Amino acid sequence: KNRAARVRVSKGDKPVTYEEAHAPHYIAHRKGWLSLHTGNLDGEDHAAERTVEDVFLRKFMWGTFPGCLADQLVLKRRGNQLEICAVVLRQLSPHKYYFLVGYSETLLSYFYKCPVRLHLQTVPSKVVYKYL
Amino acid sequence: SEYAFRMSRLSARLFGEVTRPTNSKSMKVVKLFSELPLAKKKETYDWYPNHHTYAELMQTLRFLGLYRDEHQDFMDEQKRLKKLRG
Amino acid sequence: HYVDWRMWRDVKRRKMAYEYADERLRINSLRKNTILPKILQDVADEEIAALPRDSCPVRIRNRCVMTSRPRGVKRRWRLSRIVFRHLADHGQLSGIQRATW
Amino acid sequence: AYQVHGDNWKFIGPDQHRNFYYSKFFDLICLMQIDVTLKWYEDLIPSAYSQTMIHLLQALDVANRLEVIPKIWKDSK
Amino acid sequence: EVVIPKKKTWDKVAVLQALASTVNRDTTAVPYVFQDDPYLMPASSLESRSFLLAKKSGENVAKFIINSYPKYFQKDIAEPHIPCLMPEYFEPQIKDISEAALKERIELRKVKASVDMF
Amino acid sequence: SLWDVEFAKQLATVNEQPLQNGFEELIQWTKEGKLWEFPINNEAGFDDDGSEFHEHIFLEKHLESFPKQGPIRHFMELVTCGLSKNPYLSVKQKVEHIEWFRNYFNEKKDILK
Amino acid sequence: RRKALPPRTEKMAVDQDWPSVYPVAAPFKPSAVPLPVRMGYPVKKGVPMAKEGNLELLKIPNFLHLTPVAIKKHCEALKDFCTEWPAALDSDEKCEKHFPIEIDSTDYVSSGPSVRNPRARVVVLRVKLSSLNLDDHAKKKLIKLVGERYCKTTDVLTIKTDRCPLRRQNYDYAVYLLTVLYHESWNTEEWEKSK
Amino acid sequence: VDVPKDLTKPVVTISDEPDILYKRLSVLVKGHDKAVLDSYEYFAVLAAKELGISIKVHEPPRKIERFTLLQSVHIYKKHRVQYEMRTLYRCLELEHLTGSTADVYLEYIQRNLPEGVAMEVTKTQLEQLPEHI
Ligand SMILES: [Mg+2]
Repeated sequence: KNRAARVRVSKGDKPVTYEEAHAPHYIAHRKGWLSLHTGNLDGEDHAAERTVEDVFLRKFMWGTFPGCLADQLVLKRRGNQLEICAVVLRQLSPHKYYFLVGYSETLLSYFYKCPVRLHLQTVPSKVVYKYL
Repeated sequence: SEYAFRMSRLSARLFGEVTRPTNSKSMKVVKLFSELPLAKKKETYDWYPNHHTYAELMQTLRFLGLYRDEHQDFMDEQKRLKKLRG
Repeated sequence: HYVDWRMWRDVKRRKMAYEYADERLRINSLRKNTILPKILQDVADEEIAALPRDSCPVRIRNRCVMTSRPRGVKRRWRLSRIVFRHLADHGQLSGIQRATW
Repeated sequence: AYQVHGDNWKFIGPDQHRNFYYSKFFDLICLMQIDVTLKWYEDLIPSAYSQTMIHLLQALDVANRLEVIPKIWKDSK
Repeated sequence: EVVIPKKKTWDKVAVLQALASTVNRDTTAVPYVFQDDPYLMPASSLESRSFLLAKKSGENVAKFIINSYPKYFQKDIAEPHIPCLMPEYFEPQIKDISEAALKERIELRKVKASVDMF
Repeated sequence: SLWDVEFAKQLATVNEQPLQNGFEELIQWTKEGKLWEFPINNEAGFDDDGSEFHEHIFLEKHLESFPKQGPIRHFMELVTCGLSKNPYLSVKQKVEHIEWFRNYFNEKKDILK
Repeated sequence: RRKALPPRTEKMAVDQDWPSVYPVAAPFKPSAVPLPVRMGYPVKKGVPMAKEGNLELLKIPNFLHLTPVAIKKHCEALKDFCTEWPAALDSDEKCEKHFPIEIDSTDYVSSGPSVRNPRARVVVLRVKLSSLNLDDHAKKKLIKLVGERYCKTTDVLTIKTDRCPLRRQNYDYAVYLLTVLYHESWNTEEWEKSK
Repeated sequence: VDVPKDLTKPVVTISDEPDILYKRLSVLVKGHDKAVLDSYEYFAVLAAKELGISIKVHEPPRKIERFTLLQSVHIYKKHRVQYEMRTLYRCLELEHLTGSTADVYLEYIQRNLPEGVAMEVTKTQLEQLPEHI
């Protein structure tokens, strides 16, 4: 009996997402990686910094877009340029959405001394894979 | 052989290393001054970015009122409860 | 706002070792050299002995960054085994697969 | 209008001037067949932004192309 | 005897100018500054104005935070040092009439100039 | 000059307009230079002030104030060898190393044994 | 309260410039993409997740951009600028005759904010001595001096340069080293004559 | 209907210095997704053959590194967990390639990278002999 990044089977009243449902040993078999960089590859370096500041990015953006997201993020770092992809709901106003978009993008760029971009996908209700 | 000894001398003069003979305790000097010590290597200098910076920024931004930090919310809620209950 | 006072001490040790890195190597070479005078070797010996504490790179420890666990930490990622397993299961990091070979 | 239409598109600038320009442009194009006009329009509607639609409606009326007005109203809505 | 093609020199932006001139403007698509999803899709002139103005206001907020707390972003982690990304310094130095006068044209205000004339 | 700079900046503010292409965004990023410079030489900048390989390696000019026989000569030859072998630090740091060694054995010149 | 307009699927026509609507690399944006492509493990009596909430499609790298049409267009565009290789240089023996001295550097490219990496400094070079020295004493002297930098099976001498951090410094040092090596192999000594 | 009249072409200058002659552009792309690498190398070879240069393809072996961590926290030594980083190589070699062609091609490819990939360039160019020799 192992407990690792997996949801307990309940009576059947727990909507779950794809990755939130599937186990951590199918990350390559039936899932994709949340992040894509080369520090893990051989010969590269600074992978520790990559991971640490990626965790920081995830936490900061999760807490500066609270209650709107419904899934984990997608990182995409091509050379210099950084890209983040998110999914959110449409309860708040596009005014606030764009204001926070610009604010967060500027903060990330000024902090990392790096060109950054961020995209969001709107949803009326978070997509559920199964009822667990 | 003296011929090979002088060949090595010439090769050392050409490629930079010492022509004169030298012990291992003496080549310690050259290899130390070639290789950088861990004391100044970046792997030791920057073991991680500063929680000073991180926590100060996040606290200041909380005070701005943009990052709803659930963790400190729970913490100071329990703190209010404790100071109410004595 | 480091995790704990032991992390604080380790970071101070790293600071000292860095800001006296070159000089320590210089005098250590002056000590371990062989042909120079033994009196000079001893001079450099008491010099290193009088150098302050927390200045050597031997007292430092490659501790963890987040949970500050000294053991079970990989040099490359700098993370503890526990946090590494956590992120590997949650798929946070990139291009790591379970070795079901 | 076609004559007035390299990197000389920077001189538009403010949204107010861009609005006036596009409004008068589409108005002249409507009050000029109108198949090419509606082609240009259905091409630039997402990029582009009441009076213009009124001119469009009267142009479609004089054209007698009844089948087109529904889609235009649906796009405006 | 031997033929050799001659060398040429390009601007870093010229290649991308070529790549851009290669492709025409996107058809039936809002400006690139605006997002792509339909909910955030600005569907009117006034609301689009307000939207990109909110974005500019966020930019100004970023300027304010950086010039209020420069020490946080002081770290030059990026290998190429960029003053556009470095924090901004409108801080008068210690009392020094000559250096203060030289700094007048740097600070771009009027109270410093009144005090210096005084 | 200054008033022509005011004129130029206001002209630029008149020119600036919203882009409509990711290629235009890339053009802007390259304009400010934050976007990396292809081909990646890994050395666009950090030229070491036009230093030279012989300036790095040949320390014979920096070695003048001691004969060519003594143990100080031996040690400083080993030093210069290691310095030339090390690429990471530049001629500046090499010169500071040499100067500190000079100061060291000149303040401990009392022996010469 | 607010409601989102329907996607661009019905709006986009079958005749369409995909290289124009996707000039650069970008996310999948299913709302703009008309294709019903789905990806995901289907449940028994089920199917993969629809493109709307399909986030693993975003997880994976994206290649809708740079279609074959876009590639053809960009190649036809940039052929205006590409140059031609000399037709005289069409064989290894001919090109090594024209320019014997081979030299090659190398470096990685990786994602991240920083770009410097010390491996940029190392370079290597190669030259065959069968045609360059033009004499016997000097070549015997050179092959005696060099310890392992020679290869007589393929008959090419190869040497690396890594002592300098700068690529151009490595280059200049290698050139000067080869020059001084030739000038020092030219002459000889009495202890070398006595063997 | 909107069809631009004058397409802005960048300026170009053919300087007096002769262009450099690259002889082997041997690129080695390391990644994780074999399909991504296949698409990328197809893209590369297609662009190369449309620009009018020679090409060749071959796939070096897969390299894997695994290391064992403790499955549990406090005391369980028999029960461990394993991991593996798989790197896949793909090589592409180009011969007899002019310097400016190299410039344009490397700009194109370096802008057209995907995210989770590394790439090592090895450039071999022949040159004449010095004058001091
Ligand atoms: Mg078990």
